[PDB]
Amino acid sequence: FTFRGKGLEELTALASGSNSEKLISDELAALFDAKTRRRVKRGISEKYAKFVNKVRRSKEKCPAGEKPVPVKTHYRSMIVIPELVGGIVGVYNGKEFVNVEVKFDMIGKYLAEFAMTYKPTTHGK
Amino acid sequence: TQPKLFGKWNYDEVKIQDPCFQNYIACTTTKSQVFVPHTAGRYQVKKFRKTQCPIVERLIGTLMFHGRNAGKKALCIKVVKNAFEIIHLVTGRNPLEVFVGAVQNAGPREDSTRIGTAGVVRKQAVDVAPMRRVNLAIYFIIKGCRESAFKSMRSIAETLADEIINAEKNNTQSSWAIRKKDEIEKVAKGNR
Amino acid sequence: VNVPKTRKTYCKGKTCRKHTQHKVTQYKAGKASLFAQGKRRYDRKQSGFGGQTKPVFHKKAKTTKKVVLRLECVKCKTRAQLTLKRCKHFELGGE
Amino acid sequence: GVGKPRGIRAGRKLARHRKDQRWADNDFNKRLLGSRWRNPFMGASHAKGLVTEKIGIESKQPNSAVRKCVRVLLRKNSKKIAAFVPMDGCLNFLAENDEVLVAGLGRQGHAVGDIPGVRFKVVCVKGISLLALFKGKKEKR
Amino acid sequence: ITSSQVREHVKELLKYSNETKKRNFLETVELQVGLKNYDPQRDKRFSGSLKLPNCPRPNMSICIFGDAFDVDRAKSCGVDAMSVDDLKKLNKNKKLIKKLSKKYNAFIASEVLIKQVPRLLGPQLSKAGKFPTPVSHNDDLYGKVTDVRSTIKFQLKKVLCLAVAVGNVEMEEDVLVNQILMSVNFFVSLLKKNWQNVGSLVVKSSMGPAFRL
Amino acid sequence: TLAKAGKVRKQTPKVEKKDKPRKTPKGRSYKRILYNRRYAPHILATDPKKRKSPNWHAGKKEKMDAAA
Amino acid sequence: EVISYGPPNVGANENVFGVCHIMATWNDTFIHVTDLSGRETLVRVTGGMKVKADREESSPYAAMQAAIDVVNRCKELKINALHIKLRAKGGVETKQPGPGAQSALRALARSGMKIGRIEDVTPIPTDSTRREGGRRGRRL
RNA sequence: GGAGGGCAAGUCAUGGUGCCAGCAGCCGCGGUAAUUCCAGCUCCAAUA
RNA sequence: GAGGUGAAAUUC
RNA sequence: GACGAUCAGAUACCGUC
RNA sequence: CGAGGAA
RNA sequence: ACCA
RNA sequence: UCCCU
RNA sequence: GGUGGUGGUGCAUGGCCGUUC
RNA sequence: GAACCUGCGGCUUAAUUUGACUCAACACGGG
RNA sequence: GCACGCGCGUUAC
RNA sequence: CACCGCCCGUCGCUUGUAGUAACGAAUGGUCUGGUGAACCUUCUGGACUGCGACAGCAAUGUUGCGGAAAAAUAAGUAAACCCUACCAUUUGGAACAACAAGAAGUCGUAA
RNA sequence: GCCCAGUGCUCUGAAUGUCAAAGUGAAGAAAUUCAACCAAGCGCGGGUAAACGGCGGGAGUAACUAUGACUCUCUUAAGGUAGCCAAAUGCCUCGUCAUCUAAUUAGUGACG
RNA sequence: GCCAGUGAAAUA
RNA sequence: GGCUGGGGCGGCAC
RNA sequence: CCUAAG
RNA sequence: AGAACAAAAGGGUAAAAGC
RNA sequence: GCUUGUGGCAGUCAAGCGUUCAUAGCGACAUUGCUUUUUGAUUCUUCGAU
RNA sequence: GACCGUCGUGAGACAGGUUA
RNA sequence: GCCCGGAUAGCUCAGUCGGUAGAGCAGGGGAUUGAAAAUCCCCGUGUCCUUGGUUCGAUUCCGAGUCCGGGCACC
RNA sequence: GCCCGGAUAGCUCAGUCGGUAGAGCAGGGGAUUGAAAAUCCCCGUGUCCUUGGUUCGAUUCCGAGUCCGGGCACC
RNA sequence: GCCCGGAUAGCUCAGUCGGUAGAGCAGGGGAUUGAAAAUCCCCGUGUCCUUGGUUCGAUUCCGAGUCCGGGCACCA
Repeated sequence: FTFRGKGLEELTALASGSNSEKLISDELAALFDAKTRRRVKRGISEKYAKFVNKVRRSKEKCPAGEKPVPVKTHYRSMIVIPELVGGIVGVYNGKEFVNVEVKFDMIGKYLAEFAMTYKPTTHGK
Repeated sequence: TQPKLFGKWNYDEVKIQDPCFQNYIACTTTKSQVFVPHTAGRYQVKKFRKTQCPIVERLIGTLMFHGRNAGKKALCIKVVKNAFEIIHLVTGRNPLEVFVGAVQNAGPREDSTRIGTAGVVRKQAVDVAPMRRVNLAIYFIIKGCRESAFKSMRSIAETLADEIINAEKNNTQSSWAIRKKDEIEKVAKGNR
Repeated sequence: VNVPKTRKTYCKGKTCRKHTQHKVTQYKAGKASLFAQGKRRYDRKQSGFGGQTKPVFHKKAKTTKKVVLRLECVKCKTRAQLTLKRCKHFELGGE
Repeated sequence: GVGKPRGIRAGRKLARHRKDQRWADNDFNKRLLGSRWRNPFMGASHAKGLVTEKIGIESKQPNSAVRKCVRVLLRKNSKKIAAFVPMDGCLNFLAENDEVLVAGLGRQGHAVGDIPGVRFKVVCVKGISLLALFKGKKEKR
Repeated sequence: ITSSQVREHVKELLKYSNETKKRNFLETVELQVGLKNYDPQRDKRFSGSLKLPNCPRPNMSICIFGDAFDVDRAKSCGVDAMSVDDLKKLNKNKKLIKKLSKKYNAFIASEVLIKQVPRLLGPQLSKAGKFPTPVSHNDDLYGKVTDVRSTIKFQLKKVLCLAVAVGNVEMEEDVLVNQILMSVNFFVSLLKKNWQNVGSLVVKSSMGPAFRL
Repeated sequence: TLAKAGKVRKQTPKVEKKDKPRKTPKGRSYKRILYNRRYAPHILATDPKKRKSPNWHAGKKEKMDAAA
Repeated sequence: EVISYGPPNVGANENVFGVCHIMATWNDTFIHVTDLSGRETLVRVTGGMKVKADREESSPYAAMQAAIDVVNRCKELKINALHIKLRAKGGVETKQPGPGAQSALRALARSGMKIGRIEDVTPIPTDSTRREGGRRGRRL
């Protein structure tokens, strides 16, 4: 018997609301931390929008055979958007692309926070 | 008219009976009779200026000596004033005529010079000078105050007060100061 | 092996009979020298040379003497009565 | 006067003295004691021999190198000889058991500063001067 | 000094006087000693007369008390008081335990103390002159006060004290000094070793001294 | 070693010799030429302390022409 | 009062004489006092009786104490003047007085004592006998 | 038969080799820029 | 207490 | 040679015989 | 962490 | 540099 | 001040 | 066959700087 | 000695640029 | 980059 | 390349070397005691043969004389061989051992 | 050569502990039974082996390799010294290498 | 003296 | 002393 | 071996 | 009934023979 | 003197060797035996002669 | 009978070595 | 001739109550030096001697042969 | 084959009475040195051989065994 | 089997003719120190083996007990 943060649906209506213009409607704004709000309210890029749609096609076209088409990106600076949940995006770190299944919890958080950029240390001598 | 110390302590209330300390102390001079122990003087310049320092200025100096906590005479002049009030409220004597005695007593008259030859640590009999004697006396007195004064609600103006008193008495059980004063001579009387 | 000093071991004497707490020590030894008939005659050799007597004495012991329990009432007024516990080594009341 | 005696009648003395004090010379003491005849060549200038095997020897002190050498068996003498094969490829011509002609290196005694216990040079293979085998246009078998 | 001179304290000392002939009225002699000088507690006495034979000579108020019932244990006679509300404040110490146990004779009371007698009541009084002795304390302090009043014998307890007697005026010698000894028993000797345990003493009658040792 | 025999020579690139342009006179002639190239009066003429090395002409085409 | 033993003769103008022998080694020091015939010993104090450490069995200090210790004992013998015979294991040893030498005398003079004649009796030999060590002696 | 010195003659910015191959009468050359190795060139010496 | 050492130690 | 000591080691430089 | 060892 |  | 460096 | 090179030799070197001071 | 800071070594790492090593390396290459 | 080993320091009992 | 300099020995290791004395053998030479070919000489010996006289004129025959081969003989020169001693010149020999040289082997530190 | 602890021997020695007979004291009414002191001896101290006799054992421990003058050790007086051998002492042993033989469980020369 | 008595324990 | 695959040395089922 | 391991 | 009943081993013993 | 473990000696079965083949020549395992110059048990005969 | 080693205080004792 | 024993890389050498194969030196690639020794990381290289058995598998646990390697051999 | 003796930290060896376990050496980290030694401070270490049994508790006390050692086997 | 001595701090041991428990060393804390010693101050713990009686009390005095140490004498 488990639920999710603020209602995965309220947000799909919150984000794609009457004015589903800028990827992050001023609605989602009220939800994010100052740092994130800063960025969006400041100057977010458009590329971040065509990447958006790339996940879109991956989420539907794929049959319920739960086999999503990994979307590849270097946009580690992207802050997961509500509609970005469910898809598996391959994020570059330094060597290759990392495939991560987007859960409801990783929203408002930087897409980079999952693409481990370095292998911490094991030891011996 | 006569400028009393801290406004309430006649200087002429004391005299140096022993000839030793007569020139190695300050109570005696006209210039020494100060209201405040702060002179920002220029002692420590020639090689004996220290003498002309109003005995208590010296006490205050030797008193603000622990690192971080110290380096600010402003306050120290206080810790010494309160301590004088407190010494008075107990023996009601001219607290200079107390501190003074203490200075004369707490100064070791004998020390041992470490003279080692090829590993062996030998010592000899040495008679301690006057200037050195006073210096040691004060250094010692104060040295102790901090000893107890640490994690204690007892205050320096109190610790110090309680010290200057017994230091005058020669009370070998109540003066970290005179303890060494005796031991240094004793051990020294052994090495001699 | 833990005996208990005095314990009502019925007994008698008599001029008493019934029970009676008895302070019970174990038995000791006793010198003889120059009284014993054993001596009165066993003083010999016969006599410009000697030896001893057929039983004297190197045999082979047992490594376990015996408790000479010596129970003795005080009301019965008499008489220090001996008993015989056999098993060594051991000692009086512990316990 | 000095040690030597200056008498016209004492010639004999001086004479015997010189004949005596003269043994102190090695060059003298050397040839005088038929020493030359006892060496491996028996006085000789050169000696023929059969290659017992090509061995290599290490240079001494400040030098480090593999010297080419052949162990030879002298004919009438019949001794084991240590013989240094000269120039570059030289040892590549000396086949084991061939006939070789050997001579000494600078006064019979100390070997060239570099070599260790070698006292001889190899000049002929199957009776063919080495130099000849060393220069193409000359000879080879 | 347990020597021939005993009859010099007795025979030769039995008509000394200090005037003329020898008077015309009755006599009064004895033989001085003690009780045991122990400490009036642990061990110093038991039972058995000499005699001896006497009683008071002057007063007899001794010691007997404990509870509200110990007063009547000193009413039809005369003794000292231990009090009730004092054994928890002041019924013993020095001049206190004394009071009740410090008279002349000794003590003839009963017992009742508990955890208090190693330095107070029962304690501080022993060699002083009392510390719980044998006075058949069960029916009272009168019948056994035959060992605390008259007859006697010579109950010798507390601090020294005892008695003696044999004849009247003049008719004793070897049995005069040997009457003084006879005037001594469980006070001159007793059980395991007791033929002597002192240093000296005194004696006479009324004349003058006895043994000049 | 052993098989390491003549490692050097085997490794050396055989360069050829400049096929004599003309000839080298052998006889009083050679000794003559030498006499001329060095002890001829024009060289004993200039200082005997400042005359060149009989081989400074190490075969240097650049200094070869500068002299002649 | 006191029962002195010096002969029955006083007089603040009558000198008493005691011959004080003093041997000063580089290890130990001795101080002796005796009749002017030296056949009856009176006072005998050595540095050893004066300190704990075997190295100090010489010392200037040990000489003071052993010295002053004798003077006290001497006023009781009723003797005030002392003849000094100073030595130092002459034999075949450093014929030089030790250290506790000038120290001992000094102490006797200070603590009162009158000083008679003074001799040096370190036994110098005519010949000698193979000394301490040999050939090369104490090395290091 | 040589061209560092002794011992007459290269100050070639030559190619190969890299303490290896080898030189060297004795000093000493050689361990990646060798004046002594291998070889080219040019030189020197005695010259049938 | 000697003796002995820088100190001591077996030694007396 | 026997011993003390000194040394990381001392049958050595000191010391007792 | 309660004033800090050899340095 | 050590001495204080 | 020349011990230590 | 050049440009350019935070690529290699500080023991190939200038220049500069540290140390002996 | 303590916790942080910063440099050097080490060990990791795709990679952890490299110089420097007794004062005459290590908050020094203005790092 | 961290099991750790060094060296300036910052803050403090 | 300058005391973090030089440097010594034990043992070990690496690369090597066969000396002096003795003995063995080879060649040559000498001594000792014997065996002794051959030949000069010697005393023999006398086939064969020359002469003279006698048996016949002759072949032949007897004897006297002379030369004379083989054989045999003694003393001698003395080859070779053997034995007994000694000299000279060469050459030989081994595991372990030994010697030689070298080093930032190993342990210490002598100088 | 080194061992005096062991067993023996042997010296004035040890400030002290045993140690018999007579002799002494104490106690009983004595018989008798308790006492204290008490020669030697003992035990304590020293010397003593051309006196009896003795004379160890395991760990580590580089400059292929095995190796011990090295040190570590636990240890009883001392821990086999010169010298000397398969020897008339050596177990395995017919020891291993030579040497003498056609051939050697013999000889001899070596080596520990 | 003792009924008073303290102290480490009272005597003529 | 004894018991003992005969006695013995050994072991104790003395 | 058990004063209780009677 | 695998525990416990001093102690060897076996018997025995459960409202007990154990606690 | 028994007995024969242990010794020695033969024997059956045939998996194996024997390069191709079990037996020419040998044979693991397993199993039946003979032997009384080993040795071991045993104590019968003989210390009141071997 | 007599050496030695080795065990034993001794007497002797060695399936040790040596000789008549 | 019977009684134990080792067989393992280029040569000398260890293995839970099997299941995996190792240092050392040779050795080539480095780090290091001025270059080199020394030293420190790395490479590599094999039925762990041939047979038969035991097991899921044996280099190892078994059984025999095998080579070289210490202890036993008229009277 | 019989009778003995051990085993404890990485090594050489102490200790216990049934409760605890140690030392020296090694070693790890700093300090002195220009750098190594030496030396100076700091530090960590134990199935007390495996094994069942007793006991409330075993390195320790019994019973069995493995290993490494030494000692007998005579007539 | 008798006859002497002891039992004390962790160690080795003093110790009223009944009133206190003390050395020396170890151990520890500190100054000093190239290293280690030696130095130099300051501490740490006690049924005084156990059980009773003498005494106001007792390490002490006496009896008894256990233990260890000494000694001396026999042993069929």
